[PDB]
Amino acid sequence: HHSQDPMLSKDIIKLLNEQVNKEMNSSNLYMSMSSWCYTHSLDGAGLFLFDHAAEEYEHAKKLIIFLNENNVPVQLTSISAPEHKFEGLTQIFQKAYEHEQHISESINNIVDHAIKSKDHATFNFLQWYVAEQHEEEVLFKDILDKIELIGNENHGLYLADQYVKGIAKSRK
Amino acid sequence: HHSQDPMLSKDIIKLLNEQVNKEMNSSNLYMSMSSWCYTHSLDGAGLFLFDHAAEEYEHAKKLIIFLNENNVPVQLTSISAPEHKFEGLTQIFQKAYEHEQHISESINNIVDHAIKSKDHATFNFLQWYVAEQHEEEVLFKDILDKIELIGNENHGLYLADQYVKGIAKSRK
Amino acid sequence: HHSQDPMLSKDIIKLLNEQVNKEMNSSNLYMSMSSWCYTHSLDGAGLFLFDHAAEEYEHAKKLIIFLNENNVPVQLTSISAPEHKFEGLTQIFQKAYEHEQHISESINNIVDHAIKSKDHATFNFLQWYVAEQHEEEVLFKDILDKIELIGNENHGLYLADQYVKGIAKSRK
Amino acid sequence: HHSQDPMLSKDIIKLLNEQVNKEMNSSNLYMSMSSWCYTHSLDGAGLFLFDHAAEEYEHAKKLIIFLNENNVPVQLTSISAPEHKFEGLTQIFQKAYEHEQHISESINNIVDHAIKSKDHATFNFLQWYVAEQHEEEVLFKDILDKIELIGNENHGLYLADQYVKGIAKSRK
Amino acid sequence: HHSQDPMLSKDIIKLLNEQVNKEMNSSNLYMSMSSWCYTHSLDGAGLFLFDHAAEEYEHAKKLIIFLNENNVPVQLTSISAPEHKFEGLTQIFQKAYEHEQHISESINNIVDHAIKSKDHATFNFLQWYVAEQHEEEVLFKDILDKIELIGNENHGLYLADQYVKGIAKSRK
Amino acid sequence: HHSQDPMLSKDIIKLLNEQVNKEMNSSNLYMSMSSWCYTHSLDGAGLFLFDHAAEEYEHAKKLIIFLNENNVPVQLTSISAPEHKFEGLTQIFQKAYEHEQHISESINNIVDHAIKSKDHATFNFLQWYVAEQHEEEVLFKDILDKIELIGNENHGLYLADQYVKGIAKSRK
Ligand SMILES: [Fe+3]
Ligand SMILES: [Fe+3]
Ligand SMILES: [Fe+3]
Ligand SMILES: [Fe+3]
Ligand SMILES: [Fe+3]
Ligand SMILES: [Fe+3]
Ligand SMILES: [Fe+3]
Ligand SMILES: [Fe+3]
Ligand SMILES: [Fe+3]
Ligand SMILES: [Fe+3]
Ligand SMILES: [Fe+3]
Ligand SMILES: [Fe+3]
Ligand SMILES: [Fe+3]
Repeated sequence: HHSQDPMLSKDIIKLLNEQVNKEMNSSNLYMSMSSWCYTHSLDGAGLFLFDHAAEEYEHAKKLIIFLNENNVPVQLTSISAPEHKFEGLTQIFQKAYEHEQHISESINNIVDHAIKSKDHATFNFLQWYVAEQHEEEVLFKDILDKIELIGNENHGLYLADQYVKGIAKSRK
Repeated sequence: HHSQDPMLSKDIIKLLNEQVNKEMNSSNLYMSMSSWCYTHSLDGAGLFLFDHAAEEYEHAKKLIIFLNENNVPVQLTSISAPEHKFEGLTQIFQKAYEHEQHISESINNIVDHAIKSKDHATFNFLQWYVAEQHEEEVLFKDILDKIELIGNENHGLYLADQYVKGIAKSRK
Repeated sequence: HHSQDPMLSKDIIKLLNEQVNKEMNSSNLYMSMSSWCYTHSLDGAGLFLFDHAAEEYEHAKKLIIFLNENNVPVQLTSISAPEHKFEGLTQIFQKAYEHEQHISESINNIVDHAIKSKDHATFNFLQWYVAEQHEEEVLFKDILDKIELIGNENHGLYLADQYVKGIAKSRK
Repeated sequence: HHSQDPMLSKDIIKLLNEQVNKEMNSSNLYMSMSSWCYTHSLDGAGLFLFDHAAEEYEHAKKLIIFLNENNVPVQLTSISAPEHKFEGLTQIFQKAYEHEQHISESINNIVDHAIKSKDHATFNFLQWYVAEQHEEEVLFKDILDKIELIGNENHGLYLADQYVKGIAKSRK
Repeated sequence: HHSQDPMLSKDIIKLLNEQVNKEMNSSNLYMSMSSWCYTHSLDGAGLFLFDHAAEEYEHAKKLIIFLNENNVPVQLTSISAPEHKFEGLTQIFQKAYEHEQHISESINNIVDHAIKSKDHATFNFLQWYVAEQHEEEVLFKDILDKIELIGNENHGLYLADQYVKGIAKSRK
Repeated sequence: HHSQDPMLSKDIIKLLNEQVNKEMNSSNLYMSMSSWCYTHSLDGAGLFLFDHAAEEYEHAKKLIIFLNENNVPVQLTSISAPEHKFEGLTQIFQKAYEHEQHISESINNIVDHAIKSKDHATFNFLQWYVAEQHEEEVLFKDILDKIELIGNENHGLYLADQYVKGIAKSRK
């Protein structure tokens, strides 16, 4: 039997498939960072990062749903192993914020390509993703700001972890 | 600062970490199978397999939570690129059933090792997973039985896909 | 058309089928004991034993459901007629308690084999059955204890039957 | 102590005890037919026949209750293994319908003997059973009619089994 | 009058009686640790440890109930006086965590013995206890981790005690 | 850091600590008596005495709370191994009543010392304990009266145990 051709252009198909991969890779990076925190007495940051990991996977799933509805094959390649060696809480959040900046850039790139190719169905679909990613990037900026304001001396790590724990619980 | 040692034995840690990566590999395989179905007009099977993929990731997350609570570092590997090419609906479900049989075996192995090492916290924890996996294995057996009962003559594929669609919708 | 192979091992299949037949035999035995009580003015014990007989059939049905879901043929065998002649209330409950001890042993044997063969789906499934049988064995121990505490002399049978009637009604 | 004599005549006692045993044997037959269906990918018919088996045991219990209340000893006979080998769905339901006709005839015989002996307590008691058996006989006639209308070629078995599944679920 | 024999094996009887003693001894150890905290301005830890003491006694009672139901004599020996001299909060929680590890080991031992003797009624009964003890062991690991993360300098003790106070209140 | 001195006098501290250990000794004695009853078919008395044992521990806990709030270190001793062997139901309740009389005397002694030393916080605190102990002493007097009124001829033990069972159930 004949099935209809993919409804998206080759370039958009490529970018969206790559984005699914990026989000799956992100989820595993955040699981790794979360585990580091849990095994170093930082269960507040552990919980926050675990829940964020799960959210990145939810983004991957929403992208997959869009590809499916457009008859676009989801061609999954490998998901690269995440970074696992970390120096401390500050470094983890520095790396996390940098990572979120990279993800924001990748989304801007897809949206820009959608505009150039006049693919406004894709442009329109991506708006929840733009908005949610901005909130996530701002959140990591804010947490990093707070970690650096507190520092790691004189119960600093404890205070920072409890701060992050509060955020984790409030977002549930 | 000093954090407490992992609360599980080396062998149990190895098996559980391997299981996390098994579930992640499985999840992406099911996403690939799901996409094949969606792009070949089989949206019932597409939906069923997508929802199953999501559930396998939920299993991975529950295993991660247990590792975290036991102060065990999670070792996230590179996730395999899944098979992209399939012959048809029957082949997909034959492959899936065989795969679920192998997952069941892997869980039986961990539970067995837990008994041998007298790790009854782990034995007790795994019981939800034993029960859920059994239900999943039976489900795939039932779907395969039905696909083979219907066959792919005349409107056979349509009938089978609609059957699977009904199951997918009933489970959510 | 092709149907999938039984999902359980040959030894486990044999033990489970034997158990179904054991429960059916138990139902008949208890119906016979119940009738003896009813025809000898012991309607309290009659009711208790009738309801217990029905519960043993419920166990048989639950085991059958498990065999069915695993694509295991149910093998219902020839069973002897139950004993119909009894000496009195004490003898009936002595025989019943001994019978429940035998049933408990038979279940312990299946669970043990499940562990040995690493069949943890069956191990997990049987846990309701282990728990319910334990409750039943304790119950028969308690009733036999009370029958022996009361005795057979002046109004003893009446007091014992009313005690058992109370239990029967409270379990409804 | 003295217990009152059976309240029913010897002939009625014989017929009622025979009927209890008939219902027990019927339950076993239907469990066997159900198992055949489940192991041959016909879970709709499997469920229907399992539920019907359970209903036949319920009939046996109601007859037993009546015997108990009349101080009539219940005489349970030996069980012979039910037939376990069958040719297919149509043959199973052909055999089942013939079986239900036999059961209907047996009940008609008891009611006739109740009239002849002026045992109107028993006549009155049996009315629920006459009514329920009639409904069951009509049901099996209807299912057999549908199986024969559908046929066994070109998805026929699937369609028939799904039809029977619908009935099974609607009666729950 | 004759009472039925104990329903458990001699080895299981011994282990369970010893376990009742262990839990009673634990309750008194935790009362002693609690008192130390209360008399050293650490009422958060005082409350937490008092409530935990009460919970260990609840475990002893549940074990006693199981022994009673199985007609097993509860043969209580002395409860050893608890340790009472402590260096500080960290040492108390170090000792407490070590103690919980010992208790977990003792439970694993009983469950292992139940498997070896095929006493699956006891195995099944102990599952709530395995699960609850694991949660308790994890809890003490977590609190010790937090105490060591905070330390005892620069309001450290106050911060740690307030942290533990929060946990105590949340578990009520 | 400096913690405040105990808020009670040396003599009151001694008496209260002795009372805590008296209640713990009592609790285990009642557990022993309860077990004797359960293993000799007297589950009514078994239940009553178990629940009473649990209540005596509750009294110990309330005394501990008062010591804690007054910054008084609790001195937990080794708890005596209770008597295991008893002659019968009557002897158990004679021993229990005599024991409750001695507990009442011990409480009267503490209250008297509180008056003599002008410790009215302690006098006031003990009032719930005076009241509850009086109710308990009266209860044991009443049960002993009833056991002696019934006697242990024919079904006497059964009647007495059922009487006590009614009291046990009514109090919870
Ligand atoms: Fe993000
Ligand atoms: Fe994102
Ligand atoms: Fe699975
Ligand atoms: Fe799985
Ligand atoms: Fe058709
Ligand atoms: Fe039983
Ligand atoms: Fe049973
Ligand atoms: Fe019928
Ligand atoms: Fe019938
Ligand atoms: Fe514990
Ligand atoms: Fe414990
Ligand atoms: Fe008292
Ligand atoms: Fe008292």
